[PDB]
Amino acid sequence: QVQLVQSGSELKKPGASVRISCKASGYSFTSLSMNWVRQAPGQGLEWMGWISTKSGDPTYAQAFTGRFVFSLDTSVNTAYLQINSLEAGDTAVYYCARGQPPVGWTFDYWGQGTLVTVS
Amino acid sequence: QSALTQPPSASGSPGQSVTISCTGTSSDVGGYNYVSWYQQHPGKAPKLIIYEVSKRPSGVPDRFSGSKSGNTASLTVSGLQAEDEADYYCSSYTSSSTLVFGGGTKLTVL
Repeated sequence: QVQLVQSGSELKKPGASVRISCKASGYSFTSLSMNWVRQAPGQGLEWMGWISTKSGDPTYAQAFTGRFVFSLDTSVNTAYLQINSLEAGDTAVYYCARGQPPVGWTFDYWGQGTLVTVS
Repeated sequence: QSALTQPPSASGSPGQSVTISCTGTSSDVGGYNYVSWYQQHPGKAPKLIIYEVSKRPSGVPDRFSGSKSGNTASLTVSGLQAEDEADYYCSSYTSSSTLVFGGGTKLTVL
């Protein structure tokens, strides 16, 4: 069974950094893309970009260029999202979402989400 | 202000059918068949319900269906049940090799 397990809730001050993890089980982590989606409280889903688990190359959405870093540790089947220079507007739930084969523009499995609260 | 336009809310009584629309442009919804629908109970992860306009993942009942006409996709939920009450989001591939979401529709079951 396919599953994405994310790390716990975070509470940070403005200017700090935060690293969120998304551990994949139930398939070959390196066979499918990993995408990142933000949802500010009460708002809709926003696509942050994706990371190729084939090569490690990250591709950021226009709105998420600069302070956001997608990375991988394939040896523990884990994708990471780090947010730098945290600001109040970053308070949100962040999801990882697997790209459904063959082209990965459908997200068939989603992590449970990680709340980040910036005080 | 999202790229795809959805009605903010929709309502129905149990057993009825409700349709939620998702209007994009020829650059996304109309230009490709990679339109998806996700069901989100608030505070839980989105769940894939429809992909590639009309395909259902295994385990999703046949009450959920999807279609498209021009630049507008549609998700239909027939035989409405109380557990269908949730937020529904559409998404689409774009000609810029990105994915865009709709603003979401709150579906209430009376």
